[PDB]
Amino acid sequence: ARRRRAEVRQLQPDLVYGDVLVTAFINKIMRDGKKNLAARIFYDACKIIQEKTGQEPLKVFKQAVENVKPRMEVRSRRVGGANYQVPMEVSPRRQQSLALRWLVQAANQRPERRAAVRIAHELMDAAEGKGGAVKKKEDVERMAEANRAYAHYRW
Amino acid sequence: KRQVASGRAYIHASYNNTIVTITDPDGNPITWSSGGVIGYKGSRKGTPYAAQLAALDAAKKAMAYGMQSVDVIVRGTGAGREQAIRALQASGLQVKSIVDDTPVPHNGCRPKKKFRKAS
Amino acid sequence: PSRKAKVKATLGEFDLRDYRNVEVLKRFLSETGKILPRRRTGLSGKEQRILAKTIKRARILGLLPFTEKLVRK
RNA sequence: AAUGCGCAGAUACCGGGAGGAACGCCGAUGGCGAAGGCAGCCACCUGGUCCACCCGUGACGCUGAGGCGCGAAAGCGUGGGGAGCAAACCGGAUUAGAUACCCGGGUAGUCCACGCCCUAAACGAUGCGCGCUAGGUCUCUGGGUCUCCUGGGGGCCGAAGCUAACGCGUUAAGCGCGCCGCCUGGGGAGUACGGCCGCAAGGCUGAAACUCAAAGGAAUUGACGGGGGCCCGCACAAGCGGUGGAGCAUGU
Ligand SMILES: [Mg+2]
Ligand SMILES: [Mg+2]
Ligand SMILES: [Mg+2]
Ligand SMILES: [Mg+2]
Ligand SMILES: [Mg+2]
Ligand SMILES: [Mg+2]
Ligand SMILES: [Mg+2]
Ligand SMILES: [Mg+2]
Ligand SMILES: [Mg+2]
Ligand SMILES: [Mg+2]
Ligand SMILES: [Mg+2]
Ligand SMILES: [Mg+2]
Ligand SMILES: [Mg+2]
Ligand SMILES: [Mg+2]
Ligand SMILES: [Mg+2]
Ligand SMILES: [Mg+2]
Ligand SMILES: [Mg+2]
Ligand SMILES: [Mg+2]
Ligand SMILES: [Mg+2]
Ligand SMILES: [Mg+2]
Ligand SMILES: [Mg+2]
Ligand SMILES: [Mg+2]
Ligand SMILES: [Mg+2]
Ligand SMILES: [Mg+2]
Ligand SMILES: [Mg+2]
Ligand SMILES: [Mg+2]
Ligand SMILES: [Mg+2]
Ligand SMILES: [Mg+2]
Ligand SMILES: [Mg+2]
Ligand SMILES: [Mg+2]
Ligand SMILES: [Mg+2]
Ligand SMILES: [Mg+2]
Ligand SMILES: [Mg+2]
Ligand SMILES: [Mg+2]
Ligand SMILES: [Mg+2]
Ligand SMILES: [Mg+2]
Ligand SMILES: [Mg+2]
Ligand SMILES: [Mg+2]
Ligand SMILES: [Mg+2]
Ligand SMILES: [Mg+2]
Repeated sequence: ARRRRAEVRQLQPDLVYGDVLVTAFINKIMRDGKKNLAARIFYDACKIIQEKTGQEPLKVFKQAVENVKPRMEVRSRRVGGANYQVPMEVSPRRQQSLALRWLVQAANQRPERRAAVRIAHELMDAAEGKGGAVKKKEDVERMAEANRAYAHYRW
Repeated sequence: KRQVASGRAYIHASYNNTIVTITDPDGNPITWSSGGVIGYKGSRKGTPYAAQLAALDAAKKAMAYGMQSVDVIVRGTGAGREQAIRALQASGLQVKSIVDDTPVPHNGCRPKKKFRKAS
Repeated sequence: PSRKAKVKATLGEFDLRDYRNVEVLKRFLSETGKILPRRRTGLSGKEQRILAKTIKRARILGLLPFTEKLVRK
């Protein structure tokens, strides 16, 4: 993107909750373009959360994703010798991208055999504040504000 | 243990470190801190954060003598010279005033080759 | 831009060789004890050259300073 | 980063003292001097120079081989001084190496007196003097009826003209006269020899054999730059999948 500022491509709202954020999460779950199998997994998870929590599924998802969004991160940059991890805010666009991505990544690290079970338990663990997805977020934040001795390199 | 209330904060800024010295109303130091006193060993000492820490450290060690207000005095140009000032303005320690007193020669000693370059 | 007030305008009449008129020579120095440039003093090549020699005499007499601490920041 | 320095307490801070060297701002957008060169302030001694008046002498002028004096820095001798700085040198680091660049130390020296040395990109790379040839503009300094004018100096742009070009242009690289100095393809060579000078280091003067078809100046178009400015490409970054491991297919 040397010329255009690049415009975010809005996606079709959810075919259930109608939430656009929901579709996004489904795309991350999707691999080899098997959208059906993808959605068939996410919704299968919403069912697994309704019996585990008396609260509706969308309430959980929203919470989870939010807990997993990093406020700050470091981005390498040569300044005059070696490389320097410079801390700096994360734009809302990126916080979302990362949360969802990490969610799906930690999700497929869990031992549970059924995919849907992995996403479900992982979303729940996320809203609860636990779970490896929230760890990455914590570790990334712990990463910056741990290099504040370079935060004056905004970039 | 002498309850001084008010005194002086000296910020010695340079491109390698920032050292802060809190003194009593007439020059004598009470407590001091620096980029090294706070763990930064290498060149992190020159960084502005080290300055901010060094200042905060200096102020806290001062409150221990019931220090409320202080007159700041900066010497040097290095980084963190400004964070050091701001740090003291956020350290509960009332910054009574700020004065720059960097020593400058009226052309005396021949500087090191490093500080001569194109004169 | 860079439009201040001229030192000469603010003053009325004065002898540039009077190295004892502190009250008036003071007007020719900065917040610091430095001798003001010509863009500030409004004096002329010749006058500025005499002022300089006068401010320096008063300094040796301890009437004018060589340098003061900058207060602010 | 390390050497180094610090608990025989450093760094940072306040007070007092010793000493040496340099002289902030003003400062230039400048000034003075024949050049080298010369800037804190005060006094003394002393050189040059510009202007007004146009009063005196009355061609007394210009130039200048040789001579003589002056001559940045480094360097030399004798004596003194010695903060800071710093050839050498002693260490640390970098690196393939590092007899360097960076860092910590450091002697001569840098400073003063006296004596010597006499060189420089000692440059405006532009000997001195005089006369003559549009102007514009900024500036330092003096006189004036002080818009603006008139003299001396410092810059810039430009008439005519000049110039290989770049450029020069009343501060001529223009148009002319006078006198001096100097050049005569490159390398060998600022070398050898000789002479003169110097305590020395060396300086001045300055070849030959041999050897090359060039050496060279300005400008032009390119290409290039670990030069600058602006701008693109899945170029990087962001991201998703993969190659590099395995078996096998196939090309080498
Ligand atoms: Mg002890
Ligand atoms: Mg000290
Ligand atoms: Mg002292
Ligand atoms: Mg001594
Ligand atoms: Mg001259
Ligand atoms: Mg010169
Ligand atoms: Mg005179
Ligand atoms: Mg007459
Ligand atoms: Mg007669
Ligand atoms: Mg002569
Ligand atoms: Mg003659
Ligand atoms: Mg000499
Ligand atoms: Mg010398
Ligand atoms: Mg000597
Ligand atoms: Mg000696
Ligand atoms: Mg001695
Ligand atoms: Mg040294
Ligand atoms: Mg050294
Ligand atoms: Mg001498
Ligand atoms: Mg010559
Ligand atoms: Mg006049
Ligand atoms: Mg003129
Ligand atoms: Mg000049
Ligand atoms: Mg012409
Ligand atoms: Mg022409
Ligand atoms: Mg011209
Ligand atoms: Mg002529
Ligand atoms: Mg010619
Ligand atoms: Mg000759
Ligand atoms: Mg020859
Ligand atoms: Mg020679
Ligand atoms: Mg000879
Ligand atoms: Mg001899
Ligand atoms: Mg020949
Ligand atoms: Mg050429
Ligand atoms: Mg494309
Ligand atoms: Mg990439
Ligand atoms: Mg990848
Ligand atoms: Mg393979
Ligand atoms: Mg092959």
